[PDB]
Amino acid sequence: SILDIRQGPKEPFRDYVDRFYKTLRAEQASQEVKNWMTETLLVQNANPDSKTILKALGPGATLEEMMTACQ
Amino acid sequence: SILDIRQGPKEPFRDYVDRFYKTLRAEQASQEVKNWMTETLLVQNANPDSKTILKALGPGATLEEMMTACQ
Repeated sequence: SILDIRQGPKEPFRDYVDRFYKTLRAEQASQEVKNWMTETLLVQNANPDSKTILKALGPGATLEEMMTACQ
Repeated sequence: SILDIRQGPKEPFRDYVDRFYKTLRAEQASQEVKNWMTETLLVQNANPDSKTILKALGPGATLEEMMTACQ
């Protein structure tokens, strides 16, 4: 379900996120996965604007820096 | 290191894979991650030929079916 969770185009970054995790609460993902997923895919599965941005923000970003960056 | 592990273009699928995991042996990823990563990214981080194929093969694929498909 998650790899197919790719970011809707007129979608605020927040919502893309709110989906993303509610998804993962479906697949009972460990906290250990929940992090790993963040640093990797949440990025690649986003819309070219916010992906370029999140590529640049770099890994190591807390989710706040990530959302902050994507307003 | 891994999100940046994207599939070299004249690269046999096997090698893209051999990198992928040797990477992950770097970041000591749980077996739990090692799987999750497979179903998600190893796909998206591949070259349009083998990505189309792996998108179609579907999740649930054992790595053999995946390599098999990508010869």
